[PDB]
Amino acid sequence: MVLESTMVCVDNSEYMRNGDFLPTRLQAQQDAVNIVCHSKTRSNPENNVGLITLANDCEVLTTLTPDTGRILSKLHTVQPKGKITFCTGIRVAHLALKHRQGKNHKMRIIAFVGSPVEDNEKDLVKLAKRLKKEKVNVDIINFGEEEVNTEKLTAFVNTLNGKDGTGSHLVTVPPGPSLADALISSPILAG
Amino acid sequence: KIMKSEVLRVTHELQAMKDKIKENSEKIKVNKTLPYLVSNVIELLDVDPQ
Amino acid sequence: DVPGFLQQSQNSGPGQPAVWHRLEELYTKKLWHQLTLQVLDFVQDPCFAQGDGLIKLYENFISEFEHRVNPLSLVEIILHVVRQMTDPNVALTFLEKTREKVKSSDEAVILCKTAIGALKLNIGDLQVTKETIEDVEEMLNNLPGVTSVHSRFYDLSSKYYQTIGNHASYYKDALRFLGCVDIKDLPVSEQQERAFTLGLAGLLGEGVFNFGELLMHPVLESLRNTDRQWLIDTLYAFNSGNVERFQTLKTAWGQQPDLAANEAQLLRKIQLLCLMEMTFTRPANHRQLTFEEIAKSAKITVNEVELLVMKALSVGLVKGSIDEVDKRVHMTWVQPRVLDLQQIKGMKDRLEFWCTDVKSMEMLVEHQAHDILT
Amino acid sequence: LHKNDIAINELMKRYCPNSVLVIIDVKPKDLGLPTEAYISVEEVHDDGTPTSKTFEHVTSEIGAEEAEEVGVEHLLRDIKDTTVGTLSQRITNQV
Repeated sequence: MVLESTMVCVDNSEYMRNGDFLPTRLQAQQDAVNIVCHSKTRSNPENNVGLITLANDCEVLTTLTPDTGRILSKLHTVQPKGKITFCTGIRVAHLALKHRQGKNHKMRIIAFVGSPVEDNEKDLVKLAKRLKKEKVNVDIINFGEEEVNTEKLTAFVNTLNGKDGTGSHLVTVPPGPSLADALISSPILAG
Repeated sequence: KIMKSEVLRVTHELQAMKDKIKENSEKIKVNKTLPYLVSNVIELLDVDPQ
Repeated sequence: DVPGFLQQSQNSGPGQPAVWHRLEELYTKKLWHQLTLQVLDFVQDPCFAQGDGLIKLYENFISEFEHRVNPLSLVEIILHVVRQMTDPNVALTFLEKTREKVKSSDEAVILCKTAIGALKLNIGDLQVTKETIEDVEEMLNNLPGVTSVHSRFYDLSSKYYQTIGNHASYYKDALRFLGCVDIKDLPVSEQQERAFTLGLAGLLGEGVFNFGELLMHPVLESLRNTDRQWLIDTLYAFNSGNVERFQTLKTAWGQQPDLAANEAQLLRKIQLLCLMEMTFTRPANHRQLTFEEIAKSAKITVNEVELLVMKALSVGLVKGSIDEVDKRVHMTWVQPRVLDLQQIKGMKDRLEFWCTDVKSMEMLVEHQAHDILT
Repeated sequence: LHKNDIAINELMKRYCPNSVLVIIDVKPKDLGLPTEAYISVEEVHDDGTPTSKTFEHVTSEIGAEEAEEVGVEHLLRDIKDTTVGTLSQRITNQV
């Protein structure tokens, strides 16, 4: 089947409980993690899935393991503190990819971004140059917005996305009362 | 019901305890299998000065 | 009430629609965090305090049933409600209502009891307010040492410093206020009185012997350059030693209120500084001295030097016991506690001398000792 | 001692009890005792600085209870015991 590692980064800021969008969509994207981990489990149950947030003091909630039975429990107690942290959020997983058991598992990291990015374009091109340098599949998922959705993040992805053939895809969700599961399951990354 | 949403984590910890007691409770059968001899017991209360 | 809020929201004063445009846009967008930031922007602006009585109750209710944003903003805006209304009767029901409303998610009880005690620190009650202040400092001694809540605790120690009962605690918390300052963003025009009553409070502080901790930090000597140097001069003289009595006499009579009764105790405090400096000036070369230097530097008679050294031993900063027959002054361990540069250079001299002497003895003994014994 | 050690030690402060810290050397060229016990406790500072994690030096001793003394003594066969007298005293008094 498919031998690859899955890393998800979820936001724990207070920007995920606003009443305009879904009613505390944290549970909705939790169900998204549930359907992508159970979908990858149905495709290849040997894939390991890690859990970590993007707070100031990043903490590895669950080590990369195919057993999601305790991951379901670890998805709770999100500790809604902090706002956003991007640099050590990338470096806390993309550098931790070397601690996986199976060396044959490809590198794939996703992230749920629910807060505006605090890093300037220089950090976007330095981190994009680092990720394109080490050649890691990066899927950017941006939930919620305050300013325009993609102004510098467009060039961030275009400069970050190498190997145009069957490479990485960008997930941009527009506002709407519909669920996010079917909207993020539309690209080829899900399934 | 937002304050009562933390009970799920407690129930997950308790069912995790029920999932983890099977090993340390399982060694009871191999450690407490058979007393090989018989020994008389005489009760005598002692004092240490928990 | 959302369709019913547009009427009183749109209709406002002449300049209010400037913030009511983005306020109603963020209100229709239902962004509770941006709405909260706009509320803090409206309260932070110097409003006329005339037509805001409606938005205080409206945003009070919205902050009550929103149950999303940190209710500390509600604490601040309700401090502006009790500050604008000046009604302490309903303040207990409002703050208690916030206590009943705020669930057990974040430890905000320190700021809740801080606001309650702060509002109760008026002439109505003092003792129970001091007790609940001790409860505030007693509750949370954990890792969140942001010290901002403890800086408001320093404000409560200032309203407690309004009482002449205890001056020592305001200096102990005033060291924490000395160490918790981040930048000069807060008004310097207030820092004039902050350093004024901070210097006077440090002088009147009877729970400390040296003043070098206050003057040692560069933020106060850097924030006192604008102020008149009549206090910096007497703080440097009180720190580095008072060899004359004319300047300390003119500044001893310069501050008229509350300094007459404390003047004698301040003399009993500064009479030890000449002792610690006279015993730490000469580290070696016949440290033994006589009462002539004490009586000469303190312009006191020979009959009171025994009570002077008896008080010096009663304070506990010195352990000196003299086995003399004819009047002599032998001293012991003492702490400078402020600074000494000639003792830093002399520390390098005597330290390097000790090191090269130990090295000389090591090479001398080990030189032939290693060759004959190994 | 790097700055990140407060975050590394903070995990075992949350999950585990108060953790002791030991700094050693990668090369055994230091003549001093390689082990230094640093307790992870927060102390109040007089200058007014905010309360932070402080590593106070706790004294340590290197001893073996029953078997490691025998194993070390057999594996070395070069070190000497206490041997009060001339050599063990004069070596300390020289070096």
